[PDB]
Amino acid sequence: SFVKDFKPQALGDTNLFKPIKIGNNELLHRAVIPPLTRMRALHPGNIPNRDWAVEYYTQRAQRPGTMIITEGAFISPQAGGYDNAPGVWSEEQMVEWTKIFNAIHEKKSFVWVQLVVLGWAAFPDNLARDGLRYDSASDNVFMDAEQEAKAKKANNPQHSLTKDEIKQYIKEYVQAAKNSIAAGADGVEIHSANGYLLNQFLDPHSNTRTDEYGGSIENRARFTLEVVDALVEAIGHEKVGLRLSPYGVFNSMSGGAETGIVAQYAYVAGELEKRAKAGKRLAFVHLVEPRVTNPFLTEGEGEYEGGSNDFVYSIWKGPVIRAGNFALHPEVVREEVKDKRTLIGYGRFFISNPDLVDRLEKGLPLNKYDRDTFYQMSAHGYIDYPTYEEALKLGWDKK
Amino acid sequence: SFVKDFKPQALGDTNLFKPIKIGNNELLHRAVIPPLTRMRALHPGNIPNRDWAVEYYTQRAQRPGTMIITEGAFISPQAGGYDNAPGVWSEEQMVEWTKIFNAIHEKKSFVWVQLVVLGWAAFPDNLARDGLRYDSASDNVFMDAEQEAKAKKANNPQHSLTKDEIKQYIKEYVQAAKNSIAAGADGVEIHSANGYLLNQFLDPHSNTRTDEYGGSIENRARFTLEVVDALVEAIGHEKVGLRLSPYGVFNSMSGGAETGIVAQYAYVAGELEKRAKAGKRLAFVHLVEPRVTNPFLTEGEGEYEGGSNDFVYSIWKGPVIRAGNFALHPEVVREEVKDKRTLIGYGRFFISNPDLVDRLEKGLPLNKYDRDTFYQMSAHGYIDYPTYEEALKLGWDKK
Ligand SMILES: Cc1cc2nc3c(=O)[nH]c(=O)nc-3n(C[C@H](O)[C@H](O)[C@H](O)COP(=O)(O)O)c2cc1C
Ligand SMILES: Cc1cc2nc3c(=O)[nH]c(=O)nc-3n(C[C@H](O)[C@H](O)[C@H](O)COP(=O)(O)O)c2cc1C
Ligand SMILES: C=C(C)c1ccc(C)c(O)c1
Ligand SMILES: C=C(C)c1ccc(C)c(O)c1
Ligand SMILES: [Cl-]
Ligand SMILES: [Cl-]
Ligand SMILES: [Cl-]
Ligand SMILES: [Cl-]
Ligand SMILES: [Mg+2]
Ligand SMILES: [Mg+2]
Ligand SMILES: [Mg+2]
Ligand SMILES: [Mg+2]
Ligand SMILES: [Mg+2]
Ligand SMILES: [Mg+2]
Ligand code: NA
Ligand code: NA
Ligand code: NA
Ligand code: NA
Ligand code: NA
Ligand code: NA
Ligand code: NA
Ligand code: NA
Ligand code: NA
Ligand code: NA
Repeated sequence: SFVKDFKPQALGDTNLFKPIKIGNNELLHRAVIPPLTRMRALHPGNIPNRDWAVEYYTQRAQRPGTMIITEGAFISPQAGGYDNAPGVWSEEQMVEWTKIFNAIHEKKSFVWVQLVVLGWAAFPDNLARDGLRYDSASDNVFMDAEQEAKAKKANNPQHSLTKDEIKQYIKEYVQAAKNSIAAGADGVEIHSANGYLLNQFLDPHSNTRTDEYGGSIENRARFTLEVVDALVEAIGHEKVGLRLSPYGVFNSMSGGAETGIVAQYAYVAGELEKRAKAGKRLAFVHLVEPRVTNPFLTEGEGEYEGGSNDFVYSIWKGPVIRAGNFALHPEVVREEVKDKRTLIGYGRFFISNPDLVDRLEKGLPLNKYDRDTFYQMSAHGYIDYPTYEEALKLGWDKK
Repeated sequence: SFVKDFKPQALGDTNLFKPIKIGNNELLHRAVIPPLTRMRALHPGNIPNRDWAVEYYTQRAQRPGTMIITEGAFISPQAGGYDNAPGVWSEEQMVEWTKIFNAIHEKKSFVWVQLVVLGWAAFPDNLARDGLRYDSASDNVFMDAEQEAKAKKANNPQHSLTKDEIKQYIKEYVQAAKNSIAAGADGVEIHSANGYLLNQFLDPHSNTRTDEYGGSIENRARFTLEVVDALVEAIGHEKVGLRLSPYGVFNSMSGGAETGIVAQYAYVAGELEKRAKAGKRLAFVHLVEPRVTNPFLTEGEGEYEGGSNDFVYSIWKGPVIRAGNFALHPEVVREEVKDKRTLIGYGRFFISNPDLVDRLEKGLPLNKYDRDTFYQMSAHGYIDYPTYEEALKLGWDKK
């Protein structure tokens, strides 16, 4: 069915429908597919789904000139810990990714691989089964009691990374980025958001280190910036973006309760701008808005009203993608896209609307999403959401 | 004469005319007199002007419930270096300040002493004459070539403060604050803006130190925060405010060209909010806007459009005074005061309009200021600017 109480607005008369260049890619509109984990990859080997993933991405690439950021992809076995999320370290994985990228490109759209390291969000028992550590910034603060207990039960207590192990992750980011580009991707996004490993280093709650990787703003940002620099060197700044969620609380990050949080993220933005002014400007910065501090809460819940991401625009002067509860709020989008370097990521409603871009242009009703199939091993709730035309044929205008 | 091309707007229907409590003081409106050095103090001894200062402040206190921040006042001889700016270290000074404070209070208005240490902005030859150092954060970067040369010619080269000398300034801030309160002031403002000593520590251009007072965001903020903490302890948080100018370039500060500048100031704001949440909230934060990066340039010049002070509001949750080119822009004030904890400082047009508050309420023409008498040893351009009534009697409506 369509979302019942929603009053759509046509956004075709706004900058959402003006072309913009992101990295090497000439986008034809500014509605971006943010990274969306869907848990259809198959075990063993974290293989992108051989039956359905091509169709899923093909459907969502249908509007020419769309920027798609993939579901998060693990850079190595040690970076993972969810059996049904994909990786980008192995030949078999890349066989499937190549098909996905080719399909997106045949639709005249673009694809950026999000590179993920889970840290304390991983399942410690999966990691123990596979002979892998359970990693984070620190060893004395935990995501939650259940994770701590699971790690102990698995004889795999949370481990604070050594400098050597940080370097090994950096090597894996580099190789994952190379693999992604060689397989045909347009670029990569470094996931430094939503409470995963890099965010665990950024945040003073999760990072109690006293070496060069913690204990100050510069130190907490060090790992993120080393990854940025390593990827810029390996594949070029025009092929690299960075995702941040300053106000996020998902995965036990601090959000606005931490009075130093804006400074921490302002420092990162400033360091990116310094690199840009020195000739190496990242393709984009992607921000999760305080509109959505936890993306598993229904739209309108978990909204933080005590902060804005606007500060980033005073500092970073390149493209900015903003995501969080924008599908149901075209009136907010209309205002934000008056800024000529702002793009809008639409997550949950791109899950349910393969033709979302047309719907945004034309002010059409939106398909309701089914949260129960966000993570499910099924084509249902993955590739069977209808286009607007298909929904009319199903009678959804009368449901 | 009145400003010729100005189209006034009555602001009586805005929050500019709603009462607000700042520290211990119940303000009746939100038009603040920011600190304005006028150079009428007499030498020797940096004595507030015995003939005219009471009248100057009495005139500008005329609207009941006005918050006045004094001209900058030196905390000690070593903190000074301009012969005609006042101090707050000596009995003779305080005799004159007591008369000023009493006069302001008789008009049912309030007075906060701005506490100043000049650093590299001081005149090194005046300091040498008096047996005093020429101080800054560093010894290898200078305000400008003329200052560097004057210091060398005076056998008083710029000196990088020792930790002991920083502590001595802190002792002087404490005693100056005590003196101010004992003489009847309502509070003090710590000047950490406009390129004076504390700002010289905040800014990475002027602060090349490698000890605990430089080399990182936390370290550059250390001296400012030590002064805050010392004054809060001495006289109470309700009697202390802090002035900052994130985007200022006056006195050779970096402004927005420094990509880390927002982070530096976000850190300070965050540390103030942390103290507030722990029970010691400063009375206010006073910000100079990027509207005026140098207050000796005509309104509209030196405007930085690449940044906003709005970030501070995501971090610090108390009152905020904003200053910079607001008198000529009631349309901007009307928007900013929609925020219910925002006050507006009016500098140059309070020099020329003793009854500015009435003029703002009622949308009256403004007296043009005379920059040539901003710093002059004269009653002219100090105490002889007319009220609106007086200006009408002079025929200024027909000039
Ligand atoms: C099912 C689901 C999976 C997600 N997976 C990822 C991910 O792999 N990487 C990521 O950075 N964010 C991920 N997110 C967060 C989204 O990219 C997005 O920031 C969030 O859903 C807010 O946007 P929305 O309100 O448009 O959905 C996910 C969100 C959902 C609901
Ligand atoms: C003559 C003059 C003297 C000033 N003296 C001081 C001072 O003692 N302390 C201070 O913090 N700012 C001082 N300022 C800066 C003002 O407080 C204010 O921030 C600036 O003039 C911008 O506001 P305006 O456009 O309303 O004048 C001075 C400015 C002027 C023009
Ligand atoms: C890579 C995965 C599993 C993922 C899931 C959800 C979110 C919000 C995310 O950032 C990442
Ligand atoms: C204390 C003095 C001399 C002063 C003068 C001008 C400005 C802008 C300031 O901040 C301070
Ligand atoms: Cl619904
Ligand atoms: Cl799993
Ligand atoms: Cl004029
Ligand atoms: Cl002088
Ligand atoms: Mg251990
Ligand atoms: Mg906005
Ligand atoms: Mg169902
Ligand atoms: Mg020397
Ligand atoms: Mg504003
Ligand atoms: Mg003259
Ligand atoms: Na419409
Ligand atoms: Na099938
Ligand atoms: Na802005
Ligand atoms: Na789950
Ligand atoms: Na269905
Ligand atoms: Na009017
Ligand atoms: Na006289
Ligand atoms: Na705000
Ligand atoms: Na002068
Ligand atoms: Na005159």
